[PDB]
Amino acid sequence: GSAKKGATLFKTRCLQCHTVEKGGPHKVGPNLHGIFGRHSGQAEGYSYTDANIKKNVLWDENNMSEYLTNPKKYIPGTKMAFGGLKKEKDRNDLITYLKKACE
Amino acid sequence: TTPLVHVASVEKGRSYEDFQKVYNAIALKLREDDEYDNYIGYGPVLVRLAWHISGTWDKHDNTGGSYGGTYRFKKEFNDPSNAGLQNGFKFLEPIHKEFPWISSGDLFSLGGVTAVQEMQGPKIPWRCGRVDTPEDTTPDNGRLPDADKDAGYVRTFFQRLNMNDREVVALMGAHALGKTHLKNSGYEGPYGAANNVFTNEFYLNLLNEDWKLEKNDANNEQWDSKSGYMMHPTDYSLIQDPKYLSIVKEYANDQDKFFKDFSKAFEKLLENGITFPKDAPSPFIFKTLEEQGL
Ligand code: HEM
Ligand code: HEM
Repeated sequence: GSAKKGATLFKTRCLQCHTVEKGGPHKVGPNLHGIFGRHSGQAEGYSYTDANIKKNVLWDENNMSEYLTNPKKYIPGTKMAFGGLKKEKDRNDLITYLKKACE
Repeated sequence: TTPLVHVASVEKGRSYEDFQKVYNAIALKLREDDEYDNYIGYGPVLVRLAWHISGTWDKHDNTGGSYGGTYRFKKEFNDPSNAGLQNGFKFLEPIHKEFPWISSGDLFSLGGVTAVQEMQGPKIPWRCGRVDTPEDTTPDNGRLPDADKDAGYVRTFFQRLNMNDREVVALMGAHALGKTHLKNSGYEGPYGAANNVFTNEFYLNLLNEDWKLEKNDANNEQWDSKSGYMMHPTDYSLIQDPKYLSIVKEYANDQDKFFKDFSKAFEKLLENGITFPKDAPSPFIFKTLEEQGL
């Protein structure tokens, strides 16, 4: 994908909830640092929902595209109020941007 | 003297599936032009456009409203409180060419209903039969509310729209969608975290976040949050009033009731000033793109 347009998508459709850095801001959504192996959620006092905890799913490139295409369809009852990346070109542009900021 | 009676004549040879083709045309362009207003979409602006055309109604003489759809004329097109709605107009302009049979009143109203359902909001039944009227019936400027007012101004303005306290607090929950623009209305900042997703966050971040009355770059005073949110005075006044607060706290702890109450209030809002016969069909409930496999 394109890691430079993914910076634009994340700043406009994700930064008001999530911050991929090092701390734990947890504005509305949890932090997305080190999204390689987390399955359901993380243990940092962040009150998740019993929607994503059910049936742990490794955060891979192919399944997050399913999650960012339709969030509630992929996880029924998720608190993340997001419309969805209905396109696949910008879905590859964004996931390319996330994986580079998880070191 | 007698008041004006605006009878709703359904479009000649037009069934439910025909209006469903207009809904899909609107809903698809919402998905195509995804980068508008920094990837907010035309969703929020099409809701505000639908309300402003329905907000010029006056129950005392039955003037204004969404029936005539006189937004095509330059009089109410360049109102000082209507700046920024041109984007929703030119959004529906190619659609009105695709379906030249529909009335502008029905297009303007259907656009707002389409936006709420496509933004994961409650289903809003919708009727047809709005008719286009000439220019001499275009409402004058100033029939819309002011952003810098009080809860007393809120309740007094919505009596002219014939809506009680419960319907007002419901319709305000739609303001968690979109963003205020300095170049348009004199207030800057976004309303909520989900810019284009219909949720009850308007009631949550109003009661949970910390608000301070700050000053923006237009000398206007607005209520800003510690998380980046902001509302206008006419909004923040809802919690200054005890009767509104009892409804704000109800919609904040129970989203299901806020969704059911919004539909009836928002349908009533779009149907104000329209006299339907008994031969008129039941109000339509269109299918969203997601329910149609998209
Ligand atoms: C809030 C307004 C918001 C937006 C716009 C958004 C978009 C993107 N997210 Fe997300 N997210 C939340 C908020 C928002 N997100 C919330 C709340 C959650 C938690 C929901 C829950 O069930 O607890 C949330 C979750 C995620 C996840 C899953 C993380 C996990 O399971 O531990 C991911 C991967 C995620 C990322 C994104 C991206 C990318 C967005 C937009 C480009 N959010
Ligand atoms: C007294 C009540 C209200 C007042 C004074 C008011 C005023 C305003 C103002 C000043 C803006 C800024 C527009 C811009 O900067 O472009 C705005 C935006 C908006 N309004 Fe209202 N509003 C009220 C109620 C409502 C209601 C009842 C609805 C819907 C049912 C609504 C829908 C919207 C939406 C969706 C936006 C976002 C527009 C955008 O993002 O461009 N508002 N409102």
